[PDB]
Amino acid sequence: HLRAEGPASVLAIGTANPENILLQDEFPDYYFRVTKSEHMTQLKEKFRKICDKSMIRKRNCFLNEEHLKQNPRLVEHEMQTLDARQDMLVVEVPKLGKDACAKAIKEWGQPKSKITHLIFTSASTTDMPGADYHCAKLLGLSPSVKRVMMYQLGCYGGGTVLRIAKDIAENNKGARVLAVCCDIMACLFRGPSESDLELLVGQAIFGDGAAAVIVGAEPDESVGERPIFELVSTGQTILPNSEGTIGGHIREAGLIFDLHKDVPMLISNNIEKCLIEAFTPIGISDWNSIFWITHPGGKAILDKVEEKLHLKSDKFVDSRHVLSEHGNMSSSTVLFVMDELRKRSLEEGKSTTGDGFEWGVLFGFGPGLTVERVVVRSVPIKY
Amino acid sequence: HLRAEGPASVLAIGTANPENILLQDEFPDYYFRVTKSEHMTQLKEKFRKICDKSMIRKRNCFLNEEHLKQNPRLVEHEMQTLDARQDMLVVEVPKLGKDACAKAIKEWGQPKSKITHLIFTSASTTDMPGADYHCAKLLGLSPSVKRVMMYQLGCYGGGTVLRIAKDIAENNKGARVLAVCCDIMACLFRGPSESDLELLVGQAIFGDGAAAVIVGAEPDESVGERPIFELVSTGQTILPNSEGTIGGHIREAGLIFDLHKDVPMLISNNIEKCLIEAFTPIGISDWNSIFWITHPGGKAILDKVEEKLHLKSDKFVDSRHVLSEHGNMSSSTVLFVMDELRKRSLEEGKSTTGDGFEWGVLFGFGPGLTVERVVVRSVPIKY
Ligand SMILES: CC(C)(COP(=O)(O)OP(=O)(O)OC[C@H]1O[C@@H](n2cnc3c(N)ncnc32)[C@H](O)[C@@H]1OP(=O)(O)O)[C@@H](O)C(=O)NCCC(=O)NCCS
Ligand SMILES: CC(C)(COP(=O)(O)OP(=O)(O)OC[C@H]1O[C@@H](n2cnc3c(N)ncnc32)[C@H](O)[C@@H]1OP(=O)(O)O)[C@@H](O)C(=O)NCCC(=O)NCCS
Repeated sequence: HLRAEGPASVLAIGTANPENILLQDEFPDYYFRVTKSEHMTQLKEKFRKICDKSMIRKRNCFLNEEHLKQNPRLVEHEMQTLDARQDMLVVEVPKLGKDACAKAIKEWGQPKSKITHLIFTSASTTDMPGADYHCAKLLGLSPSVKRVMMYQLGCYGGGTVLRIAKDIAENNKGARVLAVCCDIMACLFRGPSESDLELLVGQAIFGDGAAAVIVGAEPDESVGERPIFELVSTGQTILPNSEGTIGGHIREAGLIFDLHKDVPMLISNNIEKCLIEAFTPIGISDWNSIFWITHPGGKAILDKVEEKLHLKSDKFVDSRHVLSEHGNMSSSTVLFVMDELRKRSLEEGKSTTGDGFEWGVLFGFGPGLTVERVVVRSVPIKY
Repeated sequence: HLRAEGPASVLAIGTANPENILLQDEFPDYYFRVTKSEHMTQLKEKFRKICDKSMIRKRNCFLNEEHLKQNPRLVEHEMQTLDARQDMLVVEVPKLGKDACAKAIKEWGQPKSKITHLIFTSASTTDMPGADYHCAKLLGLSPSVKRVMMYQLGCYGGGTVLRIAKDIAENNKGARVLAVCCDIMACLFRGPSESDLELLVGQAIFGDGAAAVIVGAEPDESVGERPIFELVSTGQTILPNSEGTIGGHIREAGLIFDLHKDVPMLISNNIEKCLIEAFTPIGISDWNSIFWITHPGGKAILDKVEEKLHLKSDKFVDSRHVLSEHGNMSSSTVLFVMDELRKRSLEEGKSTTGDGFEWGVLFGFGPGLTVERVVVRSVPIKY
């Protein structure tokens, strides 16, 4: 049985979003108008302060006002609407995922018949056959591509798809793994109630997007393959004292979510143990001596991690950039951060794809409370 | 990192079912009585013929008549009932899965802290955090167990979990993978309509169960590990001219399924291609010279494959026995077949765990139409 030699690497990254944009300056007034909730004057001003403090300036969003006029049940606080949401999302999720995959394939530059495996994750929908089947068909992949469908992971799933891809690519000589994440927030959009600030936090922060990577071991430079990041080691853990703090449920009313106020403190108070476990085998203890690829679940998670570890403000630039332009897109977000990091490193004349550092860490955070961790190495930029 | 040498093997198998039983000879009268549909006299007689031809003698079934009396919306033909089904199934799916896992761990005989990974599949429910999280908590696994949650695969998923486990176990020295499938048909139970035989076929065939395996490379005989089957090679394919023939959708009314009359012919007309691809590299062309571990999706699938390939009656003994005593339990069913094969081989004095044969094939069939294939080797039974 022929296995590969040496580590799996990310060979290409592609991203996509719906064309329609929500400008955050306009969002409190838009949301309270389309939901027929203008009478809630005090709640609207509380919501404006949440949106202003979020550090999100714009979001892409497939759902538009004409969808809401065609089905006004979607603007109610709680109404049976899953079937309408699914009718949209079982089509749009694989379509936007295929758009990200086509951009990754173009960068990679190899024939699409060389793709041996396809991993697909989304928390926005579920169906049989799944988004993996439709994405493969829209791309014209081999019917014998080996698929890994992972519905309903949530915000840690960008780390999960890299962890799954690493073992496949290393155990199978010649394997080339296409891994894609895609979410569309029409699954969870609904109108306000007078007391429910938890619902409003989600309505302010979640946005739409897809991101795809090609992963393989033994890159062949002679045909034009080029590694961007090496995948070194992985971990997945459940934080102590964290039950129920991040949740998401598929219900008759749509996707219903739970977000506890303690989430930023729980991440920040546990993240040093994750780093010690990952980096002691490599001989590293200085968290300012590595690059970071961090899921921006909210501005408070980034601010509290930076403060707890005394990180320099260089580490989170790409996480803050993606947050500002796209909001929280669930699993795909950390892959947008990876793309921005390597692109900015080249634009700024840095020595490696990881802002001039050799070693780095990737983190995703989501339901459990689960932390996905990947130790990564950059590649030199040769000029 | 340190990778393992040699092939991954199944080291232990455990199974579980709800205690409540449906006798098939009584099911036409039970179903039409509890769904308040006795006025459909001609439909009930057609259903009696379907149940008599199904070659299912009994099924285990968590849903009972007292559940139906407490919530009569569950016996309507089509009614908004997903929330009530999920409220039951988010609890009962990880519970029944844990029961199968505990039996596999007892056979294996090693500390549960040696489990490094947990794979979970179910088509009956979906939630965040998932059934994998709850099953790991109920078992008391390490919080750092690496989880692989796969919701909504369907009837091919017993093959899928083996395919995922193989690459994890081979690429990581010391890895021990717990892989579990679990389905509970309360997700799809509903009352009849005057015309709809497709719905009734599913009401006659689907039953409840869970099955778990432990998979690892480099078994250690000195501490009591013993391989049962070696996992040699894997494939996943989509059959030509099969779009739409097997489907399942999560809707306000529950799990809604599609089953086309052409399914048995499509499988039988394509299965030889699958065998030639799997076995030509090994030098094998005689399909009666290997053992078979086949998902019994319905009696007609088995009948048409046997006829097409001129298989001897020995090949489908265990598939037919599991169908008789349990019905179609979705992804877990093929792992019940694997357990029965190795237990019967010991009881009947055969020389290997695969009915005296060296080489074998495992098949799962489900939405796509997708076929999962695994080439396996038996191990000797020696004294
Ligand atoms: C939402 C956020 C951007 C607001 O920033 P901020 O205004 O500087 O922070 P504050 O803590 O002052 O929150 C503003 C208001 O929102 C409320 N709020 C914030 N998070 C909340 C939650 N999870 N549930 C309920 N209310 C919440 C606060 O109680 C406060 O209201 P009050 O002043 O009436 O008490 C910030 O709290 C954040 O980034 N949170 C993390 C979001 C998260 O968990 N993301 C993961 C998604 S899976
Ligand atoms: C259901 C089954 C056990 C019935 O066996 P049988 O009675 O010997 O087979 P028949 O083909 O004569 O079918 C009996 C009746 O069921 C009907 N029927 C069978 N499969 C059907 C389907 N998929 N949709 C609608 N009606 C169906 C037949 O049309 C026939 O009714 P009719 O005489 O009024 O036309 C058999 O057809 C079977 O095993 N089918 C495969 C099930 C399957 O696809 N499983 C995969 C699950 S994902």
